[PDB]
Amino acid sequence: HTIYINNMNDKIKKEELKRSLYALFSQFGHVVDIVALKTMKMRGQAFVIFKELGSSTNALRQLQGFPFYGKPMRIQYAKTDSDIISKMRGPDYPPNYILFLNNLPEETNEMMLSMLFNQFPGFKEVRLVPGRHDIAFVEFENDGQAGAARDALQGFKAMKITYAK
Amino acid sequence: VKLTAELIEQAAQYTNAVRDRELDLRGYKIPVIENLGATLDQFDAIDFSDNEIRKLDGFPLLRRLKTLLVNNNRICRIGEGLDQALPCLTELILTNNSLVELGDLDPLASLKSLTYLSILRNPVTNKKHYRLYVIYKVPQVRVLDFQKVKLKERQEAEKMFK
Amino acid sequence: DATVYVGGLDEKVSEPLLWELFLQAGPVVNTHMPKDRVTGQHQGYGFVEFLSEEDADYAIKIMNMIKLYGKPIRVNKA
Amino acid sequence: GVPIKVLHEAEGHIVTCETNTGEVYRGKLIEAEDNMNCQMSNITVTYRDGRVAQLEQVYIRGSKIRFLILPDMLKNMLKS
Amino acid sequence: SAFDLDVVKLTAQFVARQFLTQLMQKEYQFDFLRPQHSLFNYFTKLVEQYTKILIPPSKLKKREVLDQVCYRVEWRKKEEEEKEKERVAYAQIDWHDFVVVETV
Amino acid sequence: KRVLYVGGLAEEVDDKVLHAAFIPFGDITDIQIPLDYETEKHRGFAFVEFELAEDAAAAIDNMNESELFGRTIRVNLAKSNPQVYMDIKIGNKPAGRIQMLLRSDVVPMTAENFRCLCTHEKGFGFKGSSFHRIIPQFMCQGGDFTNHNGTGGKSIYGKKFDDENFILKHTGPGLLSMANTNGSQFFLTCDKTDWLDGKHVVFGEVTEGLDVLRQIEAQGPKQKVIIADCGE
Amino acid sequence: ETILEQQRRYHEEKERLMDVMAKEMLTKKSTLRDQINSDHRTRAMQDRYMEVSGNLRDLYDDKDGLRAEFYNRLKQIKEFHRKHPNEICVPMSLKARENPSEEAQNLVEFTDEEGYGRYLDLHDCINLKASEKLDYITYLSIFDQLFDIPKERKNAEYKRYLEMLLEYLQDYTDRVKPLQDQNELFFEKKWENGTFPGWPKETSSALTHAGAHLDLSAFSSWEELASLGLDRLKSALLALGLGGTLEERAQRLFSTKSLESLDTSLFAKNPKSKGTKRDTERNKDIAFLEAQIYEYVEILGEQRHLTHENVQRKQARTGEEREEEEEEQISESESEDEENIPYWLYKLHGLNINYNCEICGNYTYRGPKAFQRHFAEWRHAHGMRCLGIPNTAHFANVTQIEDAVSLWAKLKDTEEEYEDSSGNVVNKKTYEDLKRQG
Amino acid sequence: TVAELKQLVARPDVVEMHDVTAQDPKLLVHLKATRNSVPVPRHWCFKRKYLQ
RNA sequence: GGAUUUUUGGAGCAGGGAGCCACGCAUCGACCUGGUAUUGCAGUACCUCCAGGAACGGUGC
Repeated sequence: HTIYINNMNDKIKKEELKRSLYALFSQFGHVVDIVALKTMKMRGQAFVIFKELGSSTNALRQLQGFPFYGKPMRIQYAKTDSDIISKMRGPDYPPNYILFLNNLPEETNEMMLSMLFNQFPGFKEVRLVPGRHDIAFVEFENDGQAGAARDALQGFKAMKITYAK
Repeated sequence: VKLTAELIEQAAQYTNAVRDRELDLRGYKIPVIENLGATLDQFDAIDFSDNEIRKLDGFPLLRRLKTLLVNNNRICRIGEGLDQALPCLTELILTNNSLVELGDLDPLASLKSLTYLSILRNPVTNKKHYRLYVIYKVPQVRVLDFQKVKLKERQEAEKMFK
Repeated sequence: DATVYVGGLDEKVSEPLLWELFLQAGPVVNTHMPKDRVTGQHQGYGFVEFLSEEDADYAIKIMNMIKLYGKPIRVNKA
Repeated sequence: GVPIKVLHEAEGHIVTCETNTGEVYRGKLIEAEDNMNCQMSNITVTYRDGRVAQLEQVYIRGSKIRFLILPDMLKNMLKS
Repeated sequence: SAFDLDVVKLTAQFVARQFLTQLMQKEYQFDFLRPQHSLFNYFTKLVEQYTKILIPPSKLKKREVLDQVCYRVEWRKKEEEEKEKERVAYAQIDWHDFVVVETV
Repeated sequence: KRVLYVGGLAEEVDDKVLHAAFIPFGDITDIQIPLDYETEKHRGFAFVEFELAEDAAAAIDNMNESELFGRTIRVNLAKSNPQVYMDIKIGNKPAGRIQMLLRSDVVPMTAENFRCLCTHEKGFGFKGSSFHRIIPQFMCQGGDFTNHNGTGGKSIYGKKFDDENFILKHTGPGLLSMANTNGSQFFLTCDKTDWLDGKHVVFGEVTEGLDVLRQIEAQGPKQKVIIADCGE
Repeated sequence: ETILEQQRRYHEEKERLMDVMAKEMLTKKSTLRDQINSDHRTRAMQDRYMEVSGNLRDLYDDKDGLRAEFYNRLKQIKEFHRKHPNEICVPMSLKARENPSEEAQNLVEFTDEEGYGRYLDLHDCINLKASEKLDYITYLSIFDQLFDIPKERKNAEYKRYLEMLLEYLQDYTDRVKPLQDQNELFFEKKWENGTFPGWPKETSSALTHAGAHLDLSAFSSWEELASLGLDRLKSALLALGLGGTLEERAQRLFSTKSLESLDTSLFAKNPKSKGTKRDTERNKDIAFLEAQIYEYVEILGEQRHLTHENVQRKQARTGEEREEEEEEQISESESEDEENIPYWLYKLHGLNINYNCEICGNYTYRGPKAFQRHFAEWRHAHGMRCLGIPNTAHFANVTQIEDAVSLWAKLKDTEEEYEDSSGNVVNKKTYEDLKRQG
Repeated sequence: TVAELKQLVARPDVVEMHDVTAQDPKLLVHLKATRNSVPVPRHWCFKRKYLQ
């Protein structure tokens, strides 16, 4: 639900950064909250939290490398769940980095899913090619990127992608 | 699905992430902005994202409204008396709408406090000199399309259009 | 709606074929089918109290399909 | 006091509060104590210079309140 | 129906000012042009309306509005009842209480 | 109001002669001539159905008491919103014709279903079916042409269709309303039946033959009441 | 955007509104009649209908039923006329597009909402028939404009002003009725026989407040008449006449300086003097307000009389009478504008003993046999089944909503052998998916 | 608690009003649901002495 | 029934001058130009450093 952004121009004052972040990311869904600090450790970064998960995936794919205050932002799925999400809401391998399932045909193909899977630096295994063109086996270096790809097309109007749980 | 006091009265109301009172009008398929009187001027900003509004017009006098998020609508024209109904409008997000001609952005010159403006994903964006035109005609803007309006651009926009 | 009024019946009918008859639809909890004492015979109209009201409104919908002795049976709310 | 009962009646409603220093706090009244101590939420504050801010949670001491504006929903204690 | 509406209203916009009679021969979308197609009628409306807008292209400076609405206002049940009575009585009299006089 | 009775027909008159004599008033949809199979000749009368009621009206005015094949003929009503008819037989005896207006303007799907069930143009309909439930001062119910007891029937759309609306109310006698889950069963009201408002879809009214409806009601069934013929 | 379409839609909406307020004027002619009558006494020229029509409440042949509602609809028509005036204002101020109309061909949508949503947006009458108010003015409430003592224009509440007046005269010799007697003064009396000295502070302040009240009341009670027209009329009468409008054959010409003048000559040469400059420069607002109080009270003579009457009545009531009357005014105020022994036996049997079921409305049951009968009931099963807890015996014990939720949670995989001999763990559907893949 | 006691049985329906007062419910729960055994007659808690 | 949320006080006092325009002192804060450092998965008094600018804002006398 939360995306981690880095490579941000740290000269922007904190309250202005957060307000532009809110504005920019509102186009994909309701942003619940934004965590951004200027400490040495955290400067140039921000966590953007969305109510809907599909919104986070769409944001990630569409704004990857978007010029913001002069620099191309780098977006990724956060490592952990945001405190606000955990409070609003209330297995050991999950989150997993291998999503195998089918329900994604229609002249779909391996260079197609390979470029969609390619979008992610995690691009490791891609199995979509028999007469099928409808069974997708995706091994993504890490679950942030597998989760990024999965969260990006998390409802391919409905495809079925099942992590190797 | 007309905008309504009844619609407005059951709408999610909350304090947003940037600490402002915001009203959630998103995703109702509203076509025309109307009946805002019923909000009673109690909101810092209104989220009108993902609707079908054609014209940014029809507002009552709203003294507290400072932020207008109007993402993914069909805005093709901006009303002429906007400063008279929204005096402190400071941030206007118009991403992914239908403004096509530079001249259609002219009514924003009258919003004296307008400081944050976003018109990305509008056809008008690809028009020659779009950025300089906005800077000269709406000088009160400090951040345009999430980029700082710089002095050199102001001067350059002073030459062209002088 | 818990109760219904039922008209147009033949005295060979009694409280039992009403019991059996309307519980075919849904159970009659309280049955009332007057026995007239003077001439010892029935006029043929009925009152039915059910478990709750839903039983009896479905009963309004379905209920007037019963035909007692080739003849028509009135069922309405009360 | 009669006014105090009417204040407790406004718990759960949106109210406006001015302090002794003239800061103006508008939002939902969560709890009102007998001494006028006020817990509120999702506030808009308007300072003496005119500027606004937003707060999630506040609590103001009764003594340091100048007044409160309550809904008109209450107006309809006419006995007294 | 947005498509149909839009094409009707557009061809109506142009038709309001020879371009359509040429379009038909140049280009089954405009099948409403023939009075056969039902929608045609509504078409005849729209055009008229547009034709009207061309009328006072002059400002309207209209008390008066009220007077007008009154005049528009200015511009059966009992009967039905009486008829009903008649039907009742006619149905309810002895047509066998004869007492004739002559014949034709 | 589209069907006309035509009597006083000479032996030489047949469906061709009738078509030619009445077509000047407007298009005709049907011409029926009852025959006596023992003689192979008609019985002196026929029914002519016009496409438009207005044309049927003009025909009545100009053809009644006119001459056809040397003799005087008799023409009159036999019994945009469709008008349909049912000829009713009670026991072994013809009772007459009920003419009904269907409110396609208010309830088009409901009106169209009943219209088709009168004409049989979808392959099934009301002809030969009965009024199986008749309650004096209330209503006469029919249209169960499959089971004949209130458990059957079917619409032109399938077993059942939605209640379109409840705009038309049960305000008095002589109204058509759907029994019900609409299929083919319907009733003709014999009084104001306002307790059914919002529960049954009203879709038409009797325009001629209220007296025939009263004859049906008189059997409330003591004798079989049959739709001997029907159409538009 | 083709202006033709916009101007069209405008003329169409205007038509719609005219049609609406015309339908209204139709159902209850009083709406217009009432209005028009008042208008008659403000703009003398106005032609008014035949009296017979007014009385019989008819416009042509049909006499309509007599109808708070009249006023309501009048304010609704007021906002309607506002909309109309706005639209009229903005209004006063091909292949290319047909090609773009091809955009997004594939939408499965029925579109019957342009003239229907407008026609509907401005028509009479809830689900079917509960509130006469149109969707346009659904949040219109008269009680927020009229107090209970005004009865939607029937009376004007002057008791309050009687209070303030007592505070002004610094005594109590003045009764409500004597106060009304004072008001009556308001073309010459209020000027030449003033209750107090017209240069008194308290007095001028009072007069201001009162004047304002009377005016707002006036326009409040007659929405349908053009307020601006009336205002301007009065203002022009004030400027052009109120020029020595008061003339006496003996004393000459009076000036609102509170002095007379022999002839018009000295009167004119006095309107430039330092005195009159001072006064007209200090007491202007008050003089004007006085004047307004005058003319507005004149226009409301019928209401003034009506109220004075009311006062005398209530005054001559008893206790019970006054109480019942108040009850009536109250009801009129808060009413819809459109109307539609075995003692030991019950202990032995176990009844009339206090008990409660939690799942049902925290309901109370007086007997244990009865509560045991609650377990099979319509409402009890509705709470269960609608709660998501299915209705069966299993649950025919516990009352509290919580525990049966965990109980209902307590209430509510094959191997298809792939060819590599590893698919003995593989599911049926999975191996079918590998059939489609194979 | 009569609530939670209903989670320990395959057929908790067997538990009734007075069952929670049993000296050993933690068993009787397991007996009353025994396969082929039959229920106790119901005429007690009715004070009518079994017939009228 | 004068000792922190009411009735026995924390109040009291201080701004004109110069030619419509402009202003003493002290403290704190963003803040604005350049340039420069950091590429770090968090829930926050603030947040790189270097030089220059403040006809900036708040508080007290």
